[PDB]
Amino acid sequence: EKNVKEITDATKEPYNSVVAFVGGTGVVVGKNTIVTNKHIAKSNDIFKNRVSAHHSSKGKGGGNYDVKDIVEYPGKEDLAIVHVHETSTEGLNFNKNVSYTKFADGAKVKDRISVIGYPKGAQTKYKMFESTGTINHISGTFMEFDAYAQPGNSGSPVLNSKHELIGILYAGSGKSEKNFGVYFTPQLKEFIQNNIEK
Repeated sequence: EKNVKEITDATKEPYNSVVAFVGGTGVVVGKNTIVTNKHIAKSNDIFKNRVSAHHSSKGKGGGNYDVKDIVEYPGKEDLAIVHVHETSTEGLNFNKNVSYTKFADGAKVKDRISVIGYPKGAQTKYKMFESTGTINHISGTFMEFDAYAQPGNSGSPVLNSKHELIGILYAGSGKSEKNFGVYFTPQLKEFIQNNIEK
């Protein structure tokens, strides 16, 4: 499917749970806590760059926050928890500027979904886009779906028709409307929830 539209004002739910990292996307799931791919969290710990809360071309900025630490999922699944320092260098409070996305507790093949993130962010001044499609396959912690996705979408939340979080994108395929995600099973949900700051 190729139905991709810019979210010009991402201060509204659920767009204000989406965050931009230099080369990808993450989603806020609880107090000071973001989910994204492993390499996005990791390569960010080399330059120690900030994460921007819901950057969009027209929306009031949500702040740019420093990373406190990362917790990688132990398994091979491409999932990492990123904790941020609650107060930005500009005195903005992360929790006042984002929302926490709720879990879907799974999905089904043929479900209609949205992938929201920053495709080609370094070429667009980090415009947020939502891309719609359908879940084509679910197995274990793997899912495939056909929403158009590009470089910049790794870590993007995949949402259901009620704006709840099913998983996150981790990869495309070939030369992309056949894209792969981490599908959140109870085990991955429990991993995430156990690692939200109290």
